Amino acid sequence: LEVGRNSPYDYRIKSVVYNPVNVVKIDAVAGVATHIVVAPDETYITHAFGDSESRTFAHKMNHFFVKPKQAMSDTNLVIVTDKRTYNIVLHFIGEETKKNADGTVSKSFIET
Amino acid sequence: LEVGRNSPYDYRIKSVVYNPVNVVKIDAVAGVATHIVVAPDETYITHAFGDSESRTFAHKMNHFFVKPKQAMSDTNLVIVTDKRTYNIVLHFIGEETKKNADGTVSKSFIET
Amino acid sequence: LEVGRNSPYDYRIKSVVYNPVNVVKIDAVAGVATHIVVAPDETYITHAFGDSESRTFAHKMNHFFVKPKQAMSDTNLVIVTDKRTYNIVLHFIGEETKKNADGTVSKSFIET
Amino acid sequence: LEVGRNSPYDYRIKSVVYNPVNVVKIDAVAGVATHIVVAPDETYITHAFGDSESRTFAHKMNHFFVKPKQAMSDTNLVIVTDKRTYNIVLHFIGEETKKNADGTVSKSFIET
Amino acid sequence: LEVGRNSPYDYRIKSVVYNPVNVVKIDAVAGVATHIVVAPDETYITHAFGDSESRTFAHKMNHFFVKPKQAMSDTNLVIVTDKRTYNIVLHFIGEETKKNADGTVSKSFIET
Amino acid sequence: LEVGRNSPYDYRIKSVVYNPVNVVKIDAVAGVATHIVVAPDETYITHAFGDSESRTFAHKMNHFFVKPKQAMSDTNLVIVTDKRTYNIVLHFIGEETKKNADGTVSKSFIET
Amino acid sequence: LEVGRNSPYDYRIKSVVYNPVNVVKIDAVAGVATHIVVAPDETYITHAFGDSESRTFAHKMNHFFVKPKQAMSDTNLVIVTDKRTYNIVLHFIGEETKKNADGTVSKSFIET
Amino acid sequence: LEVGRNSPYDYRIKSVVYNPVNVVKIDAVAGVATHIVVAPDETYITHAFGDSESRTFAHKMNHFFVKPKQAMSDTNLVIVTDKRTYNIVLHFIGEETKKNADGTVSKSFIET
Amino acid sequence: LEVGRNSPYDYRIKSVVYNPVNVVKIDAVAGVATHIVVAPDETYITHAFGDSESRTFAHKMNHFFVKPKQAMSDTNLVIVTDKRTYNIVLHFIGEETKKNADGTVSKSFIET
Amino acid sequence: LEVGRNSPYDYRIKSVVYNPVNVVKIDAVAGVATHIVVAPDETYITHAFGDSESRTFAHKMNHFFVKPKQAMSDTNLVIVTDKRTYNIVLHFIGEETKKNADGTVSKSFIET
Amino acid sequence: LEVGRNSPYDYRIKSVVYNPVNVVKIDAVAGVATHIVVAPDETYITHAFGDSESRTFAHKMNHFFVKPKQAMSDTNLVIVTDKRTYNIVLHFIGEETKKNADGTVSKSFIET
Amino acid sequence: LEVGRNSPYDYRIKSVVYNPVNVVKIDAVAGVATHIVVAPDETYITHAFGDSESRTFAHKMNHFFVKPKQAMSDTNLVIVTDKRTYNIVLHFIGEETKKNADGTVSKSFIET
Amino acid sequence: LEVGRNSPYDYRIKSVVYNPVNVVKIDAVAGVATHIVVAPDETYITHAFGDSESRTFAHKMNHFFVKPKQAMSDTNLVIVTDKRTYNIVLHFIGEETKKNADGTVSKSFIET
Amino acid sequence: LEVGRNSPYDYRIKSVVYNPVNVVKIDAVAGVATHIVVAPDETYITHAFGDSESRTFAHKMNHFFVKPKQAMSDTNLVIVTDKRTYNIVLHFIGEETKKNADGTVSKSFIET
Repeated sequence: LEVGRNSPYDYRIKSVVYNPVNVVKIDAVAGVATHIVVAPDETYITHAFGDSESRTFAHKMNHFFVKPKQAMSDTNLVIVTDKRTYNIVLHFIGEETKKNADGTVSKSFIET
Repeated sequence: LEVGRNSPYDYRIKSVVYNPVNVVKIDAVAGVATHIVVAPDETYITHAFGDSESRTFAHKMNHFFVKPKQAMSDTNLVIVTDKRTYNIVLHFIGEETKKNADGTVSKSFIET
Repeated sequence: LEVGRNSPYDYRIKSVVYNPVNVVKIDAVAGVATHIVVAPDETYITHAFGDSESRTFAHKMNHFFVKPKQAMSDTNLVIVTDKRTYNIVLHFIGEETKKNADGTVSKSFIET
Repeated sequence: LEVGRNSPYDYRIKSVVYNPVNVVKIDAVAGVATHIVVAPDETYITHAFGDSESRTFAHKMNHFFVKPKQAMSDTNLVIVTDKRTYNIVLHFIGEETKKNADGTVSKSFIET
Repeated sequence: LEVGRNSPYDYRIKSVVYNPVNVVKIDAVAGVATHIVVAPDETYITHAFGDSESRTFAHKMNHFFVKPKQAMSDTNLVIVTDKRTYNIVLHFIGEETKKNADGTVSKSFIET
Repeated sequence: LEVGRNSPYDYRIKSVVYNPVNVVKIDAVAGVATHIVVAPDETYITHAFGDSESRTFAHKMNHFFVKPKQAMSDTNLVIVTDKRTYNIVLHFIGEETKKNADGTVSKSFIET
Repeated sequence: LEVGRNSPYDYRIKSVVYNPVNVVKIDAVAGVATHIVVAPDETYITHAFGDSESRTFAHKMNHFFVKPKQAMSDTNLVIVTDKRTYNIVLHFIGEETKKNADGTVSKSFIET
Repeated sequence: LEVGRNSPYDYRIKSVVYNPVNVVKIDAVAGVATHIVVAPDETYITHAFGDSESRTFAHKMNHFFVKPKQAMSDTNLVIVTDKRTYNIVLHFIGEETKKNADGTVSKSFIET
Repeated sequence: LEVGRNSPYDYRIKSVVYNPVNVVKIDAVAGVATHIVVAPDETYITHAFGDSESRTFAHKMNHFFVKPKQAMSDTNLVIVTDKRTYNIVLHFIGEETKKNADGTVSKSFIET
Repeated sequence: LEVGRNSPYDYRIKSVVYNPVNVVKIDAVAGVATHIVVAPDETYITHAFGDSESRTFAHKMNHFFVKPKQAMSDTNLVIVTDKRTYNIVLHFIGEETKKNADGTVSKSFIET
Repeated sequence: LEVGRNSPYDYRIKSVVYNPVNVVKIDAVAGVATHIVVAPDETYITHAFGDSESRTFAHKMNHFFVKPKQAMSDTNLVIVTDKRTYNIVLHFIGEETKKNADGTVSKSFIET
Repeated sequence: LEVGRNSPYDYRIKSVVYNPVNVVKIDAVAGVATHIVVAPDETYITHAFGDSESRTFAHKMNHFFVKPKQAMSDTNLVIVTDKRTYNIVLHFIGEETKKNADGTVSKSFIET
Repeated sequence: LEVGRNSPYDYRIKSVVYNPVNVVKIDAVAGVATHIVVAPDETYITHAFGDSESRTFAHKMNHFFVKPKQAMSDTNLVIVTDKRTYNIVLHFIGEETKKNADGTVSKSFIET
Repeated sequence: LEVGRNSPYDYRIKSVVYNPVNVVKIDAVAGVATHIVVAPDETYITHAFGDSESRTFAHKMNHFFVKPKQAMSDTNLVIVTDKRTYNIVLHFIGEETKKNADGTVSKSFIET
């Protein structure tokens, strides 16, 4: 939506539709105060993800993973957010009867 | 009715009758704060559907599905709302003794 | 009575007697905020019928049915209200000991 | 009494005695807010009868019946009130120990 | 007493003694708001009798009966009050131990 | 005493002694608001007697009886009060142990 | 004492001693509001006697008895008070242990 | 003491000693509001004696007895008080253990 | 002490010592409001003695005894107080364990 | 101490030491409001002794004993206080465990 | 300490050290309001000792003993305080576990 | 982040990304009021670590270890913070289901 | 510390270190309001010791012991405080687990 | 830190690092209001140590030990604080699971 999403959505909206640049599909298991993830390069300001406070640590490339695992369920929360370029593919299917996490996303993210 | 329906109906009204352009038949299992769906191209503003927060994700065409499934019942909530052109056919028959969902709709939707 | 009946009757009155044009016999199982049905062509404003929120959906002719079924009983609530011309024949006999629904009506309705 | 009786009697009074024109014998099982029945031709304003809200529906002649049946008892509540001319014959004998309904009336009614 | 007796007596008084014209012997089982019966020809105003609200209905002559029967007991409440001339003979003997109804009356009544 | 005795005595007094004209011996079983009986010819105002509201009804002569019977006991309450001349003889002996009713009276009464 | 004794004594006093004229010996069973008996000829005002409201009724002479009997005991309460001349002899001996009634009196009484 | 003793003593005092004229020995069983007995000839004012309200009644001489008997005990309460001359001899011995009544008196009493 | 002792002592004091004239030894069983006994000749004012209200009655001489006996015990309370001259000898020994009454007195008493 | 000791000591003090004249040894069982005993010749003012109100009565000499006996114990309370000269010897030994009464005194006492 | 010690110590202090004149060793079982003992010759003011109110009585010499015995224990409380010269030797050993009374004193005491 | 981090993070943020100089990875089991560790050379101000108050004590080099061990679990909390140069490698894996401590850090730290 | 220590320490302090003159080691079992012991020669003001109020009594030399024994334990509380010169050696070891009394002191004390 | 540490730390801080002069390592089992130990030479002001109030007493050298033993555990609390020079070596290992006392210190301390 805006630069910094800064939003609990509350849930999905009038996603300001775009070309894939500014807006990214931040969604996947989320909630844990993520203003926006991706953009801007200025302070989102920052997010926790996975409704946890774990996140991956090794560096993939320049841009490099993070991956809170939420529950025991499949919780491949990635946010390769370095602030270089940026590729991540989320999916989600936890407690099968959930608040539909099923659909999965991918994020592109140029800052440039 | 108006541009943005913006309404809980409360229930069906003096649907401002038309040619099929502006007003669409948004109805089907609904409730989950859908102002209007379809029109306008300006902010409806947006809807949840299916009284859920699931919705389809793949892209059909340009205009492309979304489909919250409400209950376990037959809940083919489609809103192919892209904002290109637009075709969707809803029907509804859940808990057979319901608040008559039986009758089913179709939506046309040119923005043009 | 008036243009828009706009009334819970409360019950039948000094029905402003007429030729069959303006006033129609709206009666049959009713209650669910029907201001007036039929006339005017301007906003009645609108009615629910059948003390439900079901109503028929196919289009008969131009003017075309609607038919909330109230209970399980015989509840042929028709209001073919299109706003073309208009023919409907109601009858009523539900829970035999009711608040006499027995007598049945017919509605004419020219707007012209 | 007056033009529009407009009265719960409370019960029978100094019935303004007449020739049978203006005043009619409205009595029989009554109560259900009947101002006056018969006269005037202007708004009585209107009555329910039979302490019910049933009334006959077919048209006898121009002037034509109405007949709420009160209880299961003999309740031939007629009010052939069209506002043409007007003939009706009431009688009453319900729960034999009642508030004497026994005596029965007849109504004439010219408006002319 | 006065023109319109207009009185619950409270009970018998200084009955303004007369020739039988104005004052009549209204007494017999009474109570049910009878102002005066008989005279005047102007509004008594009116009476119920018999402590009931029954009264006879056929027309005897011009002046013609009315006869609430009070209880099951002998309750020949007559008031032939037409406002022509006027003859009635009351008697009373109900629950033998009563508030002495035993003595019985007769009413004359010229208005002329 | 006075013209109209108008008194509950309270009980017997300084009966203004007389010749038998004005004052009469009203006494016998009494109480039931008898102002005075007999005199004056103007409004006593009136009495009930016998502590009842029965009284005799036939006409003896011009002046003519009345006779409330109080209890079952010997209760020959007479008041032949017409307002012609006037003769009555009371006696009293009810519940033998009473408030001495034993002594009995006679009333003369000229108005003239 | 005074003209009208007018007194509950309270009990016997400084009986204003006399010749037997004015003051009389009113005493005997008394109490029942006797102001004075005997004198004056003007309003005592009056007495009940015998603590009852019985009193003798026949006429002895001009001056003539009265005799409330108080209890069952010997209660020869006489007051021959006519207001002519006057002779009476009281005595008293009731419930033998009483408030000494034993002593008995006689009354003279000239008014002259 | 004074003219009218007028006193409950409270009990015996500084009896104003005398020659036997004015002051008399009133004592004996007393209490029942005796101001003074004997003197003066003017209003004592009066006494009851014997703590009763009995007193003797026959006339002895001019001056003549009175004799309330108090209890069952020896209670020769005399007060021959006429207001002529005057002789009485009291004694007292009731409930032997009493408030010493034993000592007995005599009264002289000239008024002269 | 003073003329009229007028005192409850409270108990024995600085008895104003004397020659035996004014002050006397009043003591012996006492208490019952004796101001002073003996002197003065003016009002002591007076005493009861013996804590009773008995006292002797015969006359001894001019001056003459009085003798309340207090209890059953030896209670020779004498006060020969006439107001002539005066001789009395008290002693006391009642309930042997008492408030020492043992010691006994004698009273002289000239007024002269 | 002072002239009139006038003191509850409270207990023994700075007895103003002397020659044996003014101050005397009043002590022995005491308490019962003895201001001072002995001196002065003016009002001590007076004492009770022995915590009693007994005291000796015979006269020894001019100056002469008094002797309240306190308890049953040895209680030779003497105070030969006449106000002549004066000799007394007290001792004390009552309830052997007492508030030491053991020590005994003697009193001299010239007033002169 | 001061002239009159006048003190509950509270307990031993900065005893103003001396030559043995002014200050004396008052101590031994004490407490019972002893201001100072010994000095001054002016009012200490006075002491009780021994926490009692016994004290010796015979006269030793001019200066002469006093000796309250406190308890049953060894309680040779001497204070030979005459106010001549003065010798006394106290010791103390009562309830062996006491508030150390063990140490014993001697008092000198010149006033001179 | 800032010079002195001075922060409870609250948890990881928009870590002001850097070259490894200023910001260090302070993280590992922490909480116990660590403002910042490492930088600045000015007052962080200081930290506790390990959520304890233990820390290593020997000196490694100039810059030299500290190592609170938190729980029993693997708690190699090092902070070689001397303020020379600085090398430390943390890791963490305590209660395996923890608040992910798993990922481990390393700190560089030039002050220069 | 100061001249007069005047202190509950509260416990040992910055003992103003000295040569052994002014400050002395007062310590040993203490508490019982000892301002200072030893110095000054002016009012300490004074001490109790031993948390008792016993103290030795004989005189050693000029300067001479005092020795409250506190408990049953070894409680050689000496304070040879005369105010001449002064030697005392305390030690302490009472209830072996105490508030360490173990260490023992010695006091020097010149006033000079 | 400062001259007088004067601090409960609260716990270890930004120990103002030094050469070993001013700041000393006061630590070891402590708590018992130690402002600073060692420096300054001016009033720390003073400390208790060992969370006790024991401390060593003999003099080692000029500068000389003190050693509260805290618990039963190894509690070699030394503070050789004389204020000469100064050497002490603390260690600590009490209740093995403690608030890490394990690490041990040494103190240097020149005042010079």
